[PDB]
Amino acid sequence: MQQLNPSEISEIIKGRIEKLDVASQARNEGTIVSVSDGIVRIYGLADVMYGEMIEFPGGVYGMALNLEQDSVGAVVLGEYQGLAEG
Amino acid sequence: LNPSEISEIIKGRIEKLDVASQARNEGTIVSVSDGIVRIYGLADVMYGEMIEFPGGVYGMALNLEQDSVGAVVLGEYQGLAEGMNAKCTGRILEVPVGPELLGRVVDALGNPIDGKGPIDAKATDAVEKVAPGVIWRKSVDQPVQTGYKSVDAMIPVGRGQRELIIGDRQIGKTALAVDAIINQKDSGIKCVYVAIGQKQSTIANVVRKLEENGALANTIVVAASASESAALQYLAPYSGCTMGEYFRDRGEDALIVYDDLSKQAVAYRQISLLLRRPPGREAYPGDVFYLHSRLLERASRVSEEYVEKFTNGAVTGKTGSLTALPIIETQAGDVSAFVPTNVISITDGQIFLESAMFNSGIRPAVNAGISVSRVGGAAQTKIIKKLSGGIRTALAQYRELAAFAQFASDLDEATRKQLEHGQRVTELMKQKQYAPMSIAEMSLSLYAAERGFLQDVEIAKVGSFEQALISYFQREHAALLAKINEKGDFNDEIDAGIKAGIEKFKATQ
Amino acid sequence: SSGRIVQIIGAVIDVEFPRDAVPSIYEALKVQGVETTLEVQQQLGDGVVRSIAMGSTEGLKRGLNVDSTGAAISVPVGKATLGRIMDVLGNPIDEAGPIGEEERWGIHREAPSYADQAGGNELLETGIKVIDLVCPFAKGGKVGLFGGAGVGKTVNMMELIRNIAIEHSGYSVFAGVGERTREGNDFYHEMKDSNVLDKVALVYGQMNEPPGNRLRVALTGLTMAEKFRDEGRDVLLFIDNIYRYTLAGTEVSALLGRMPSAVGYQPTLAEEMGVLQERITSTKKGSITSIQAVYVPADDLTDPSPATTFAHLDATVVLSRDIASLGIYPAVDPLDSTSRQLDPLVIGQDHYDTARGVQYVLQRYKELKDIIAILGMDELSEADKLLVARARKIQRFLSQPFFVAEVFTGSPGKYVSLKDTIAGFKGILNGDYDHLPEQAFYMVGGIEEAVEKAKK
Amino acid sequence: SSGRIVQIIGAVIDVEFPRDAVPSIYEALKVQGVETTLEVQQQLGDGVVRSIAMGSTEGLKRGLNVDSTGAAISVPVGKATLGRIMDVLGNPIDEAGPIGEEERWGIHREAPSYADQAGGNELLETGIKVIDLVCPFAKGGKVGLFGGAGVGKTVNMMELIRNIAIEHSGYSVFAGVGERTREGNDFYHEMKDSNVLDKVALVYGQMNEPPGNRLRVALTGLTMAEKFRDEGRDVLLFIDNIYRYTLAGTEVSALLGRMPSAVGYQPTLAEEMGVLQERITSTKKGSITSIQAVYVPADDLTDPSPATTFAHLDATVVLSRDIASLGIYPAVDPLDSTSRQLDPLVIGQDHYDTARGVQYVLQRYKELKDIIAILGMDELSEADKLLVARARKIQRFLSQPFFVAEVFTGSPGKYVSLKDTIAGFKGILNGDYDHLPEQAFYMVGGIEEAVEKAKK
Amino acid sequence: AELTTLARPYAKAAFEYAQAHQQLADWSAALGVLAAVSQDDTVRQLLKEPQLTSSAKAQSLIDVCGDKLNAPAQNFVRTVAENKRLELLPTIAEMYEQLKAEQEKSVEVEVTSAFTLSKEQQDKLAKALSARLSREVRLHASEDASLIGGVIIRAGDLVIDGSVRGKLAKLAEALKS
Amino acid sequence: AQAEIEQELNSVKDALRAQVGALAVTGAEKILGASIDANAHEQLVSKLAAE
Amino acid sequence: AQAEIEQELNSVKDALRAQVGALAVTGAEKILGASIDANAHEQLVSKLAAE
Ligand SMILES: Nc1ncnc2c1ncn2[C@@H]1O[C@H](COP(=O)(O)OP(=O)(O)OP(=O)(O)O)[C@@H](O)[C@H]1O
Ligand SMILES: Nc1ncnc2c1ncn2[C@@H]1O[C@H](COP(=O)(O)OP(=O)(O)O)[C@@H](O)[C@H]1O
Ligand SMILES: Nc1ncnc2c1ncn2[C@@H]1O[C@H](COP(=O)(O)OP(=O)(O)O)[C@@H](O)[C@H]1O
Ligand SMILES: [Mg+2]
Ligand SMILES: [Mg+2]
Ligand SMILES: [Mg+2]
Repeated sequence: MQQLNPSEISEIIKGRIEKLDVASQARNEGTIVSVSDGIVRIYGLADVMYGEMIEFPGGVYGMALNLEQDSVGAVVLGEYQGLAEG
Repeated sequence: LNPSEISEIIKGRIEKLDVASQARNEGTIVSVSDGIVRIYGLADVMYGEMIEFPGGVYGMALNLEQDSVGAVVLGEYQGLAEGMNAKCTGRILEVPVGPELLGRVVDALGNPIDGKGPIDAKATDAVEKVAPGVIWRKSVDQPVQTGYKSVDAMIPVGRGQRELIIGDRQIGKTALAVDAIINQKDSGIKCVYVAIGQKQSTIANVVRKLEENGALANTIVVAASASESAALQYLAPYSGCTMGEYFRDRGEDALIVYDDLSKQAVAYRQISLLLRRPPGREAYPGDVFYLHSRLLERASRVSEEYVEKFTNGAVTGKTGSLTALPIIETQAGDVSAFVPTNVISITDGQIFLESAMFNSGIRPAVNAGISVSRVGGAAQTKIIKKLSGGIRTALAQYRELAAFAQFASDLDEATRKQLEHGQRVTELMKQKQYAPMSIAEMSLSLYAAERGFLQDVEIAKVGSFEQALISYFQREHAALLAKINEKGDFNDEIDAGIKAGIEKFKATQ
Repeated sequence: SSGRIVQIIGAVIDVEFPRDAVPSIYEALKVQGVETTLEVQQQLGDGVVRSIAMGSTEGLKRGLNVDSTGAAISVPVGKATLGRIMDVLGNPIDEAGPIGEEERWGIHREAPSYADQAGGNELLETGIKVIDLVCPFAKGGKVGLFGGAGVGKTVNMMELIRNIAIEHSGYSVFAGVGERTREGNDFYHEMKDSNVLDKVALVYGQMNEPPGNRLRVALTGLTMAEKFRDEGRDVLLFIDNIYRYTLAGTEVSALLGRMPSAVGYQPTLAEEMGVLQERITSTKKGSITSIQAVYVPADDLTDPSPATTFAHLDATVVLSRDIASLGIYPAVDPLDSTSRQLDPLVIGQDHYDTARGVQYVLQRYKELKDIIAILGMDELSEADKLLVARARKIQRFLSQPFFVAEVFTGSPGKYVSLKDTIAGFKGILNGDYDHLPEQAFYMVGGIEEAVEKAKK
Repeated sequence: SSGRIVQIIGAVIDVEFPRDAVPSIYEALKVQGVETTLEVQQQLGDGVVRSIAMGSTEGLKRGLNVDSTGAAISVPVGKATLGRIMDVLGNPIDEAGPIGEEERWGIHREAPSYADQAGGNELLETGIKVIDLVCPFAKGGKVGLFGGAGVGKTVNMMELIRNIAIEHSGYSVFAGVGERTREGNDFYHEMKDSNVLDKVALVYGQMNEPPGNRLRVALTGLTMAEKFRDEGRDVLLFIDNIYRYTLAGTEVSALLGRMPSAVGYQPTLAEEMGVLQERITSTKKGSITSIQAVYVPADDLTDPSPATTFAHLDATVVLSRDIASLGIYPAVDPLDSTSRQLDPLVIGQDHYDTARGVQYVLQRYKELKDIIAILGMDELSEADKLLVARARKIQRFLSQPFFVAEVFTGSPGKYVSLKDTIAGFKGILNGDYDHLPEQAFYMVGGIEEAVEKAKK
Repeated sequence: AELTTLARPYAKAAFEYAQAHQQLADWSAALGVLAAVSQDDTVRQLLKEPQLTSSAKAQSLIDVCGDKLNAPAQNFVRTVAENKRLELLPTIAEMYEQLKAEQEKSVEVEVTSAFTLSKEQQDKLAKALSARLSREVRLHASEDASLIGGVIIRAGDLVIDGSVRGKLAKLAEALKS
Repeated sequence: AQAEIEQELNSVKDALRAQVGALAVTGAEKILGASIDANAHEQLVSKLAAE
Repeated sequence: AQAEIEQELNSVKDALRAQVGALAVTGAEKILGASIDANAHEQLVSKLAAE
């Protein structure tokens, strides 16, 4: 019926087989799931606030704009082409 | 009705049967909807590859999704069902090619539909191909006579040019392209007529008119009528293009007419929406521009080195060409529509037909202000190039002058001279259907106008003066017309010869 | 075997069958407890098929058993259909008992081949001045009457059924696709009282009907006409409104899971039209002369349905609301209407030049409309004034009282021959009637009656 | 490491790679066996990347292995590129063998910083009357030739190349983007026959080529121009159609999974245009003078693509279909066209007053044109009648036969100078030529020839 | 979207975990039990209820399987239920077996003939197929009277038809075309 | 006229050929359905095993 | 010409009616991939009676 959500990827599902409650252990940290057109989708960051700033590797910063039920949609405050999955 | 001949014809198929085993890649039909078939298991299917279904039905692979293959049926799909096996042929869509197709009516796959027997062609070629690159082409510098003085003088077409015929419904778009095909029966240029989404009785009437004018023996007719699968209507222009390209690649010249690219775009929009691809500007697919640009860039002129390389030295010192005459229909003159905007941006020029001029009795109905040719004088013979220089822009300025000076009081000699001349050239550009003119006939008509001989003639008598003059020169000056018709050459001897004949005509007729 | 209803959404129903017994596309199915008929449109996979109901779906539920019939909707054909009224499924709806049928034909067929086509050009006189002048019809050809709501299509057609039946001696087939039930009753009793009924086959699927009926009635009537054509006869096929076949397709398209095209139309609009239109043709066996009414949505001739229909016809008659507003009937527009028979090689130079002369005068008058509205007629040149006066007379002489329009006003109907039509317009173009008053040409049949009307 | 093709839909291809080995955005990939390259547009997650093919997809199959190259599309740069024809991937598309490359640069780059921007205002003479009068160009600036279909964009670009590129002593780059393959061949042979080819780098991507090629050819030509600029050179960059870069993004946008914006354009229209246009600039290191032709869909300058383009240019030249429809060439509109250099503090008061004088006369004539057509010329004031005559003469004196247009015009080509242009227009404005006929100013280079044409 | 598109993340995750811990046979039995158990008429209904939470549906399926699910297999079911994918369990097992077979260089080949063929013929076909494919071949031989004579081999998407029926069909198409 | 006669004549040959081919296929099926048995399979399965 | 076609048609019709057996056995022989005469002539005389 419904299409695959951003959290339904094998690296994430494989982590939940080991530790059921792997998420919510570090509510301030998440992992990049996909990157496209200046928009980054992240799994985690359970305690991010709407409009808060997100820190990525290499001194790059983003802003949280879509706090969906399964993932966070963030927009980059600079160049996005250097960011990658994982 | 000779017996035993049929037995050996059947024995030729039985004796040559492929009795050995074959290794094939296969799938199973999952769903059958609106000419679209979905299949599971075709791992090695390539994009655009032919799929073989039970009972000799064929399809084409267009969606290669991760878990399914979306195929379109190249004929009637209602006989297909869930669970049927789908097979894979390691071949791209191909059609028969060669001179054996001349004087025949065929479907979008090259099957004969005229009932005149089989086509003994000795060569097949791929329907989808890439046009020859920049270094292999040559500039356009040879003419393509349509037989109409308004087109051949103001909007010339050269060998390898692409000229759009555009207007609204029922104003002579097919009549202009069919007369251009009829005029090539003695030119040495092969013809192709592609009918897309037309009713079969309209196609049969065009073929009857080609036959009645002696032009059918030099023409290939490709038909994809209104009841045929949207896939066949979408593929027909590419099949016809491939049949025309056979002559181009071998150092010969060809002409192709696409009677409705707007109907090909509607067939492609149907397939794309049924495949669930996201729509664009008017529900049309995102790549509707590329649909026509990929087709129209094949029409070109190729250099001697390209022909020499293609034929492995069998043909030398000769260029080859494919000229195209695409047709487009507009709704109430609206050119802002997505498809017309795209095609107008690809061709080397356009011929705009106007309903107001057509209702006003100007029957070729060519709007000289909006119509234009980007090859210009390079596409004309010496005589027509000199006698037609500036006529298009002079008529464009006359139409404006006639509207500006319409209710104003009497103006100067410069204004009266321009207005009186524009009225005569406007009446001269009128021509009847199925009545083409040679280089010499068009030349006499152009000379009598631009050299001032029509200044004493009444507007209501210009048609009678032209017909009588041509009839006079054909009787008293046949050797001069034969000299002009050899190559369309011009010099002081021919200029003086025409002058003496027109003076003698007016002073005695 | 048999299946089970799995889903119901309006007129569209999904049925699940065993994997080894899935029914074919266009196959007819019957619901066990109500005998409602369903037509299969597509196979969805997993033994599930999608179908359109040929009746009302009110009272149906999930889990009901469905029987596959092994064939498409089959209707009675031949002599037994003459003087009888039938529905979309071929059942009699005239209370006159069962049809004495010898055979039945499936409603789905391929069009005749390219080699089977006929090259007929024989002129058909209608007795209507504007049609015979600028829209000449031909035997075995197709005619379309284009027009918005209340412009004259059903009246201008019924006048053609009355006038064409004078010279025609064969059979006729009438298909009522999505129009008024009262007009089907009026037409049936008119022919029954006139004793014309024994040579006409009648099929109906009017506005009161569900989408499945309105979508397939056109095919049922055409299947009866194809039987008579294939017997070697010359028959007339009348379609009450061909646009309703396309519209019934639009109501169901989103339910069939298809993405919409421009202005909400089905993506299959041109194919659905071509599959029906190509069967309506004359062949080397026999001929079908067909007249079809084409509705124009909100008076827009550029709308996708009317725009796609023009290419399927030999003669196009375009009715106008602006012309009907002036009082002129039939409200045909000479500048928008046209025919394949309007050729010097088909009708001769005298007719061709008269028709071309009328169009030139009417076109020039249309160009002056804005100037005449602002500055009045008195500012025009001496040449334009004479042309406008002749244009006004031509425009009025195109009007004609019909024998079916007598109830509306009281005036008796007129039949005008092609000879009288050409003579009248040629005289007005030459200037032979420049002295008669403009109102003498309005509603008078032949040109001599304009001379008698001017005496008052 | 290597990945495998997982999906193919049109020009867009998805490739899967190990999760520890996903290729970067804009990274180039190579298909095994088949001669095709892919560009990563997006990283979809779970090791899959979405890419656009840089070649046709007809031979491609699912499951073909693909190799990650570790970098973006890299093209040859420097002196070795001069006198050569190349494709999007930098391969030679001429029969002259391999390029003598010493360095390769990736086609994706950041624009020069705010601190690196140049500030020059050195006027550039073009030899074209209208352009030199109302649209003065400057060295190191950006020029745009706006116009619809068939109004002169390529012809004016060819005249500008002749009057600037040939005489110039630096390097040039010509990029044919979505151009007709015939125009690229015609231009190559002209550069070859003129002995100019040794100064030009030619990059071609015509309309016969896949969407991935037309989406990146502009970046290839610009990468070659940036290498020359960064060496301290003054460079010329010509682009036959910048609209085709935007269009290739619209053709592929929906299959890249992006929702459409207004008029069906990609949502990234302004950023995709800004990322390209900000690199085409003159810096403190070296200069780029650029002339771009801008296609205007259906002649409507308000369409999102043309409308977003004006803000990126210093000089805006607008070509009008209504002027071209009157036989007047070059078909430039003096009222809509403009340049940042048209300032008395940059050029001079005499030039500026002449330009504003011409514009004033033509602007006033635009409101009188519609009046004369309904009520006539004789009703206007003594000052208006005289002004209208000067406006019609000015409108004709804007015309000039070009050397590259001799095949269309028949007459020879004329080069006119800035002072000659100023003097001619001041003469018509002051009334020094009121006695000459209107037809004497049509197609005649400088003012002297108009005085001579009046005698013929 | 196909069920294979949607079940791929779960089957690939289950396979990569089962492979890394050397539990391929235990998970084949566990997923075989869950795929079988989730298809039961009473469990299929319980999994469709709108009032139960994802954790409740998952615990119910874990309690029913019990012994057959080690702690990792139980953690997987709670994840499949949290994402509301319990209807995909039959498809999840199937993709897991395909990754396993391709890893184990194994191929299951279906074979059909008009009537029974000897072990000598089966072993001759098996060595030929294993030499061609470079994989272990498991011939699932069977009979089909629809063949007039000969045999048909189906090695996944690859088919080799040597039957008399295929030759009659080639002739029928050759004569009609 | 004359061309149309040959157009009709060859169409008749093809209409007859279409019936002769269907009968020849039907005949071949019945011959093979009686001539083939276990003594033939050992000459077909063995043949395929070499291909 | 239509009358000549109708008059000549029965001459070929009875000839193809005789050839069906040869076409059927030759078609079966190719498909079998071995000589069929020893298991086909008794089939021809028994099956041709139905064609
Ligand atoms: N030169 C001409 N002189 C007189 N009549 C002409 C001329 N050219 C075309 N016509 C007539 O005008 C009509 C034009 O029909 P044609 O089919 O060529 O137009 P079309 O634009 O292709 O129409 P359609 O949209 O149906 O395809 C025909 O009746 C034709 O005979
Ligand atoms: N002389 C007339 N006076 C008034 N109405 C007329 C006249 N002639 C024709 N009509 C109109 O003709 C119409 C016939 O059908 P029409 O409305 O045009 O087609 P449709 O109902 O099928 O869309 C009638 O509704 C009627 O109002
Ligand atoms: N300066 C000009 N002189 C003569 N003809 C011109 C001129 N400018 C435009 N044209 C006409 O328009 C065409 C050339 O314009 P082109 O560069 O092809 O337009 P586009 O903007 O569509 O690329 C030719 O048909 C030519 O006759
Ligand atoms: Mg036409
Ligand atoms: Mg009505
Ligand atoms: Mg160009």
